[PDB]
Amino acid sequence: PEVSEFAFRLMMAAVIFVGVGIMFAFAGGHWFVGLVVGGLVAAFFAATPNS
Amino acid sequence: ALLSFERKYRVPGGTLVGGNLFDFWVGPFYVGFFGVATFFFAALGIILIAWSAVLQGTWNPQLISVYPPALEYGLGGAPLAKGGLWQIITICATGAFVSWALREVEICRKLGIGYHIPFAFAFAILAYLTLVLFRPVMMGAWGYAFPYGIWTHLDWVSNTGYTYGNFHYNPAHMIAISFFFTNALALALHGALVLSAANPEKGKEMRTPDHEDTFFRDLVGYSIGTLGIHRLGLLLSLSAVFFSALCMIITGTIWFDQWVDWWQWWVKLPWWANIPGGING
Amino acid sequence: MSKFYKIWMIFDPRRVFVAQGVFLFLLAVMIHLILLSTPSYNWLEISA
Amino acid sequence: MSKFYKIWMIFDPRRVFVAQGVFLFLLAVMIHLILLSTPSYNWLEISAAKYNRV
Amino acid sequence: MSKFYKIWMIFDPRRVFVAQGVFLFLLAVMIHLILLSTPSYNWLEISAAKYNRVA
Amino acid sequence: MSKFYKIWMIFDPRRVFVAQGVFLFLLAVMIHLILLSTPSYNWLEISAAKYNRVA
Amino acid sequence: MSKFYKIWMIFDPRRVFVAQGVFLFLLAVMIHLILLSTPSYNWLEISAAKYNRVA
Amino acid sequence: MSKFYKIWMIFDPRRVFVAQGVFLFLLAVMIHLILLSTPSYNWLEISAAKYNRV
Amino acid sequence: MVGVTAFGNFDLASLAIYSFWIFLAGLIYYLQTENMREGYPLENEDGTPAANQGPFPLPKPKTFILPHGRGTLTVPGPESEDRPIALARTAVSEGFPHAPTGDPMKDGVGPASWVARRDLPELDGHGHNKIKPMKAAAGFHVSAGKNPIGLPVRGCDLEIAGKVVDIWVDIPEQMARFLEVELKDGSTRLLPMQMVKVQSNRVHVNALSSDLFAGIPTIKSPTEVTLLEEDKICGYVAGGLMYAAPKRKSVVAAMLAE
Amino acid sequence: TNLRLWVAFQMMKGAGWAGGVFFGTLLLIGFFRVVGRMLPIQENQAPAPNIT
Amino acid sequence: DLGYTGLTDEQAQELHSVYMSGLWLFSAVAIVAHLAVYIWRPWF
Amino acid sequence: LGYTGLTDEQAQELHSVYMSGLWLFSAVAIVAHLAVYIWRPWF
Amino acid sequence: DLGYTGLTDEQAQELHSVYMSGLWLFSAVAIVAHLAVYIWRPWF
Amino acid sequence: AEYQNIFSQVQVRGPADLGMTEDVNLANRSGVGPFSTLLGWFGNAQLGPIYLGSLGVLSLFSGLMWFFTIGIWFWYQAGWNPAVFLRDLFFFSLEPPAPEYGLSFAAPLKEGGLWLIASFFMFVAVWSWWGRTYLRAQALGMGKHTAWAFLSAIWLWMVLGFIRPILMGSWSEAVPYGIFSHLDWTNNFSLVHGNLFYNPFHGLSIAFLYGSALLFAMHGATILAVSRFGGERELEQIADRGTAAERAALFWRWTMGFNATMEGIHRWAIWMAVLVTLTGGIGILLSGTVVDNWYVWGQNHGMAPLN
Ligand code: BCL
Ligand SMILES: COC(C)(C)C/C=C/C(C)=C/C=C/C(C)=C/C=C/C(C)=C/C=C/C=C(C)/C=C/C=C(\C)CC/C=C(\C)CCC=C(C)C
Ligand SMILES: COC(C)(C)C/C=C/C(C)=C/C=C/C(C)=C/C=C/C(C)=C/C=C/C=C(C)/C=C/C=C(\C)CC/C=C(\C)CCC=C(C)C
Ligand SMILES: COC(C)(C)C/C=C/C(C)=C/C=C/C(C)=C/C=C/C(C)=C/C=C/C=C(C)/C=C/C=C(\C)CC/C=C(\C)CCC=C(C)C
Ligand SMILES: COC(C)(C)C/C=C/C(C)=C/C=C/C(C)=C/C=C/C(C)=C/C=C/C=C(C)/C=C/C=C(\C)CC/C=C(\C)CCC=C(C)C
Ligand SMILES: COC(C)(C)C/C=C/C(C)=C/C=C/C(C)=C/C=C/C(C)=C/C=C/C=C(C)/C=C/C=C(\C)CC/C=C(\C)CCC=C(C)C
Ligand SMILES: COC(C)(C)C/C=C/C(C)=C/C=C/C(C)=C/C=C/C(C)=C/C=C\C=C(C)\C=C\C=C(/C)CC/C=C(\C)CCC=C(C)C
Ligand SMILES: COC(C)(C)C/C=C/C(C)=C/C=C\C(C)=C\C=C\C(C)=C\C=C\C=C(C)\C=C\C=C(/C)CC/C=C(\C)CCC=C(C)C
Ligand SMILES: [Fe+2]
Repeated sequence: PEVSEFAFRLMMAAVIFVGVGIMFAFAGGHWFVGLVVGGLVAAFFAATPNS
Repeated sequence: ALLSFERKYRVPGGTLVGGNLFDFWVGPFYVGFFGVATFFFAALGIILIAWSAVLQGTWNPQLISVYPPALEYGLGGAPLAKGGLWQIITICATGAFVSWALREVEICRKLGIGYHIPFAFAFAILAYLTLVLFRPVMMGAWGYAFPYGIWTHLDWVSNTGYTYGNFHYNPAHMIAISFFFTNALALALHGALVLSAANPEKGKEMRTPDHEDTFFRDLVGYSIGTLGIHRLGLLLSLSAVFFSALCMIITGTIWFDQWVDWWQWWVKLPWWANIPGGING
Repeated sequence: MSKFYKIWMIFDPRRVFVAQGVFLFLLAVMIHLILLSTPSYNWLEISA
Repeated sequence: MSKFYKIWMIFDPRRVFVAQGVFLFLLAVMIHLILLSTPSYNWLEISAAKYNRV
Repeated sequence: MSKFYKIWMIFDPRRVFVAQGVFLFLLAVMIHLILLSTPSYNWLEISAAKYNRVA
Repeated sequence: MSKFYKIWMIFDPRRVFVAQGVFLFLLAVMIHLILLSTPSYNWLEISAAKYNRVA
Repeated sequence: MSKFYKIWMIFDPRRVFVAQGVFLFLLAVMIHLILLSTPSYNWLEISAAKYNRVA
Repeated sequence: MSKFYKIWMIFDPRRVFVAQGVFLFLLAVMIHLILLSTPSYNWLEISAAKYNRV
Repeated sequence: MVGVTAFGNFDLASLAIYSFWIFLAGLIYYLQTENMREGYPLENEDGTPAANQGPFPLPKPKTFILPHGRGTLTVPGPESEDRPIALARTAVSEGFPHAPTGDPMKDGVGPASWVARRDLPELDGHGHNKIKPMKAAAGFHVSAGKNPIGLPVRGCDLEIAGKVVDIWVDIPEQMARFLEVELKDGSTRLLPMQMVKVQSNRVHVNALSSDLFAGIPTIKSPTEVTLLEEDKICGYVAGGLMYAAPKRKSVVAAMLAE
Repeated sequence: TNLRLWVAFQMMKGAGWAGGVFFGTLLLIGFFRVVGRMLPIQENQAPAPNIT
Repeated sequence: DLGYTGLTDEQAQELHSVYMSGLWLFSAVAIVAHLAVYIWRPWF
Repeated sequence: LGYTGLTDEQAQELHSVYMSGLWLFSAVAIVAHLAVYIWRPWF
Repeated sequence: DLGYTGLTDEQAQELHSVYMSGLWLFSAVAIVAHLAVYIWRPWF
Repeated sequence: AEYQNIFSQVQVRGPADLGMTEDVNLANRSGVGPFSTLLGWFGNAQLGPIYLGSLGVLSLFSGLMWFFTIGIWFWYQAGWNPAVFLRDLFFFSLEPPAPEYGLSFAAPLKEGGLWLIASFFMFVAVWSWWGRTYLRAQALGMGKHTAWAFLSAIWLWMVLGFIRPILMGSWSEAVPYGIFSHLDWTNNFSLVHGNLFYNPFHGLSIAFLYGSALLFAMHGATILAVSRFGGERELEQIADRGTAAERAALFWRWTMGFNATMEGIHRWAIWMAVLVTLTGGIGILLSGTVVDNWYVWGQNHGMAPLN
């Protein structure tokens, strides 16, 4: 109940990764397209924690 | 039996179980509650291996093999002569390992150092429990575990590896092998660098950490630092084990065909699955 | 056996009682599993 | 034999009883598992064949 | 063989007794397991055949 | 050869005796295990054939 | 020839003796294992064939 | 030829002797092992054929 | 040489594998002796050499020529504690814990122990002080993460005992080593960066309680810290983990409390 | 302050910790048993890796 | 009077009597359980 | 000679109590061995 | 009088005398145990 | 749930460290590159400078030409198709000549001749780099431990690609230049030689490869555990033993009975990793040249149940 900014940033990135991955796996014809787009956005989101 | 500086650190406390009941040293070893469990499980495990050699009918240490129960017994008990001993040894081995890790925890608290060492050891145990417990339970047979033999647990590796064709194509395996190779590369570099800085050319002064960073910056243009390399050593080893545990827990549970067949998904991507030329088509 | 009480001046009582509780439970678990291992004495199977 | 009490002048009773407790229980578990392994003296197996539990 | 007591001037009594205890137990366990391996001198197998416990 | 006692002016008796103790035990074990390996000189198997233990 | 004693001015007597003790034992173990491996000179087996220990 | 003693002003006698001793032994092991490998010059088998040991 | 056996099954592969066992046995001996250059010869629990020294003999001494003219260090050598150990034997038989005679954190025994290192600051390759405050450091600044300066310092008892004022930086490695925590009395103590957890709004020091913050050993010079002062500070704080357990409010601390 | 309860409480304390650890271990074993049953292991399963 | 735990002789006697009483109670119940099983399924 | 700090009398009391436990343990073992030998001899 | 262990000669003699008595007791039990085995199953 | 020192919780960025200047020709040394915050969380953030001398140039030129030659063959195998190039990147391979040609250099350029050219570039590249490690240590006056630790790696590398093919009298025994090919070469190596697991020297290398992971996990965790006492500065602990060195000594002394020093642990570290390839080179060298089947060799040496 005392998550830091980095802890919350990672948790949202995992949620974003799963969410966006499913989004572009449906949109694209392959699951890899979701993995790439979901991974890149989550990595970009988790690498920029506001502080 | 004490080092020239050991006395001032030998104080009570830090025990997880037993208090001062087992808080004593046998020679250099610290006993603790979990060391008593360690010695019992270690001694019992060793004897049953020796007794298993009697039942097997061989005394050559390399031919000694404690095979797990056959696939027909599933995940139940087995006769001691045909699998039951392996289950007792595995329970003894599991008890000995976890007691050893928890004994290290007591030594950590007594010395006031971090719990990185028992946490590092716990990764090995979960790697061990993956092969003997987690993977066989998912596959529903103790026979999928490996025998407790020097050269028969290699037969298990070779047989399990070739069940899925060339096991090199396991993607989690490739990650772990790169980590194992990287860790050994880092250890050789790290060990050699400090010795070079501490045992330099004859007559020259003992070098400083700056020479260590200067050497590797003149070599590969980047020095990770004394703190970084030990962080790197810990993470490289744990990642290698974590992916090795992962590689087996997905094999025979999520993937069942040859691992080379898995890699065709990349070739069969929609935008180049049908382009002529190259290796695949 | 009239001086076995003196063992409590050797080993701390509360520490032993906790350890003995662990030992008795694990020993009870040990024997029950061995009985289940044998095809007979396996009460969970012979009933059904 | 009457001087064997001097073993405690050398060995602390706390460590010995811990060492002895482990040793005896290790020894006791060792022998029971040896008997169970052999087809004879496996008293669980002996009664099953004697009373047709199969 | 009269001055063998001087071994205790060289060897610590505590360490030897622990070493001797471990040595004797492991030596005794080794010899018993050697006998059990051979079909003869495996007294567990001997009594089974002598009193016909195989059936 | 009367100056062989001088070996103790060079060799620490404590380390030699432990090394000698381990060496003698391992050497004694090794010769016994070599003898137990051969079909002959395995006194366990010799008695079995002599007294018809294997039947 | 006579001046060979000066080797101890160069070589540490303790280092040589330990190295020599290990060398002699390992060399002796090696040659004995060579003789045991050959069908001849395996004195255990040739005596067994001499008195017909196994037939 | 007569000034070969000078070479000890360049080489440390201890390291040369240790290196020489190891090399001589390892070379001696190698040749004695090579001779055993060939059916000829295997003096153990040579005597066996001569005296009809087998 | 496929199948060429000198005798029995012994062949070139068999030659190599045994020759390695000899090499590995020799190598393990060599490695172990090198490890015996520190802490040896062994001593009894009183301070006299023990009757047991181990199967591996001590190595021939080697000399380390220290940098910056600090002298030489020959090991194995006569090593002394050079400090009174305030510990009391709890049993005449060896292999038993020594209980502290007084306050262990102040007496520097147990987890709070420290070594009589050279009472000089540690130098870089250029002869300057390796560890300096960021204020006296030339150009150093916080580059990433939460800046701990100005944050309240909360002890293991969940009570604020001061605030961070300055950061000490290892100039070659360019990483922070100490936090200079100013207490309520106006003096500033040093806290190792490894023993603090800079949270979003506070510096949580799980090692020490609020009342124990004043007890941290102080530095003789505000601009530099010697090796001896580092050990006393690092020892004291890390000794707080076991010696401030009654004062810690954590759930796991209560479960592991006596 | 009852001595009989105090001794029984200690032994129950140890038995509870051993019980929780043993029950926790069974939970992991049961979890992997459930997951293996859910996954299509029985439909296609590997042969014996070691000689029975 | 070794005093390794600090308990007086009287406390050791009282604790041992408590411990033995529980031991015989535990032994008695185990004997009943063994009788029950041997009646249900003898192992000899 | 002193290693554990026990006096000669304390050792004698300690040994006597220990020996009492040993013979009690041995007696149950002898009873157990007779019971097993009667039920199924191993000689 | 090397005295590596710190024992005096009198202490060594008393320790050895008790140690040999324990050894002869251990040897005596072994000799009986070997007689029992040799009678029941000679290995020569 | 406290600070485990795995990642730095704060970064400080001072001026770039230009390094020591014992005997290093500063003309051949480059300038300081960027500062990486991402790298700063784990280790140092500064990249560069890097020394580039004569052996540095030879290492790069041969290293680039080795990398370039594999790439051109990778493009030719792709038909110069960028889409095919990325699709079959791991499945590309610069195979060595066919077994018929033996050690002869008469192989056609597209049938093994190109591999000889690429292999030559790698050979020069690696050996020139080994001297570079040697000379960089000599320039700063340090020990040659890296040079000989590297030579252990070269021994296995020489054996796989150069020495063993010569003894087998065929370039076909060498290693193809590809991601999946040199994996397939590895698998085909064991199968041809009869379960390379039963190679005693391969087993030893796995022992030291496992041990290197074991020792670095042990050593890395130990120093991070005693990093709260400034134990990461291992060179000062060797010079002046602090409390971290003593606790690190005592933890392993109370755990497994024996310990090491702050300097002697790194002797274990270097020898644990060196034997990985040292025993590896002998293990591969014997295969085929001395043992054509390890499992049959294992049977005759009491490692397998049969025989
Ligand atoms: C089916 C496959 C076979 C098998 C076949 C082989 C073969 C074949 C070999 C090994 C080898 C190895 N095997 Mg095996 N192996 C199998 C099963 C296993 C298992 C297991 C759990 O099953 C394990 C743990 C191992 C483990 C190992 C390693 C211990 C060892 C390699 C050391 C190393 O670092 O090599 C990798 C490191 C190198 C080759 C050194 C490289 C050094 C050079 C100088 C680097 C140059 C860099 C170059 C220029 C690129 C630069 C790039 C730029 C920097 C960007 N094997 C099975 C039985 N294994 C090797 C060995 O030595 O065996 C004895 C070997 O040749
Ligand atoms: C494979 O090859 C095979 C095995 C087939 C053949 C074997 C070949 C080989 C290599 C054989 C090698 C044999 C060797 C080297 C044998 C050597 C044996 C020796 C030298 C044995 C020595 C025995 C000595 C003993 C047991 C001495 C014991 C001493 C005491 C009991 C007294 C100790 C007490 C003392 C000294 C008191 C100290 C005194 C004072 C004043 C303080
Ligand atoms: C492929 O291999 C095969 C087998 C096929 C063929 C082999 C080929 C090869 C490569 C063969 C190589 C042969 C070589 C190089 C042989 C070299 C032989 C030499 C040079 C031998 C020298 C021997 C010298 C000895 C043993 C000297 C001993 C000296 C002493 C014992 C006295 C030393 C003592 C001293 C100096 C006292 C110190 C004095 C003072 C004043 C301090
Ligand atoms: C290999 O394994 C197999 C299974 C094949 C065979 C196993 C063999 C072996 C080695 C077995 C080992 C057996 C051993 C060593 C058994 C030891 C048993 C002992 C000595 C148990 C002691 C029990 C003592 C107890 C439970 C004492 C309890 C005392 C109290 C609770 C305090 C008194 C308070 C009372 C009675 C009031 C309690 C309060 C309430 C509210 C009921
Ligand atoms: C290969 O494996 C097989 C099994 C086939 C063959 C194995 C054979 C072997 C190696 C067998 C080994 C046998 C041995 C050596 C057995 C050892 C037996 C002994 C010596 C047992 C000792 C028992 C002693 C007991 C249980 C003592 C109990 C004492 C007490 C309960 C009282 C303790 C309390 C005291 C002293 C309080 C005193 C305090 C004050 C203050 C006066
Ligand atoms: C694989 O090879 C096989 C197994 C087939 C053949 C085996 C071969 C080999 C290598 C066999 C080896 C046999 C050996 C070395 C046997 C040695 C046995 C010995 C020497 C045993 C020693 C027994 C001594 C005993 C039990 C002494 C007991 C003493 C006491 C209980 C009293 C202790 C109390 C004391 C000393 C009081 C202290 C005094 C004062 C004043 C404080
Ligand atoms: C678009 O991309 C461009 C074209 C710009 C650049 C890209 C290049 C690419 C994609 C490069 C890819 C490289 C890869 C995949 C390299 C993989 C290498 C691997 C996995 C190597 C593994 C093992 C190799 C070994 C062991 C090689 C050993 C070689 C030697 C020991 C040298 C042997 C020396 C010989 C044969 C000399 C013969 C010549 C003469 C004159 C005697
Ligand atoms: C002549 O002998 C009789 C009367 C038995 C003749 C009988 C013959 C026949 C036909 C017998 C029938 C069957 C057989 C073969 C019986 C065999 C029985 C055997 C082999 C019995 C062996 C008993 C051994 C015992 C009770 C050994 C006890 C030894 C200990 C508990 C070791 C204690 C030593 C310690 C703790 C040393 C510790 C010292 C230090 C310093 C740590
Ligand atoms: Fe390090």
